[PDB]
Amino acid sequence: MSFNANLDTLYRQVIMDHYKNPRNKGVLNDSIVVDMNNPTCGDRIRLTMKLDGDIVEDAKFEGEGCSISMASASMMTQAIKGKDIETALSMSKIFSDMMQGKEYDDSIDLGDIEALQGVSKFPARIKCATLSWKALEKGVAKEEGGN
Ligand SMILES: [Zn+2]
Repeated sequence: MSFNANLDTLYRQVIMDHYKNPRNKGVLNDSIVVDMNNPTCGDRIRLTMKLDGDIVEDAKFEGEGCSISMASASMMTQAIKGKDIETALSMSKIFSDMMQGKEYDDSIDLGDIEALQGVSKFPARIKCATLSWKALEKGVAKEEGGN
């Protein structure tokens, strides 16, 4: 293949959207503080959220590293910042469920999901993919517990 918008144009939009809103790397000490490093690649994402009730009030992502990691976290935490715990647990319940079923999203909203899965498989990109993946699922947990 010469040109394919499979991942290139996808993360292109992911980082460009992140540039239209130039905010990244922050720390909110309140309720949940979960950071995830990739000491091989240099990525470091400190996910500091504030869930004040049964929702998500805010989230600060101190994400450093490469193009995908700091961007994906910012994108998924933006959706989380505007969600609840039920909706977050559901999003991750289906997020993991996709891997058992085949390929499907209840909302069809696979913008980051298809980007994160793209790098998920390359030996060098898998640890940056699992980085954002495991860090987000670890923040508020997933499904109804995960464990
Ligand atoms: Zn990295």
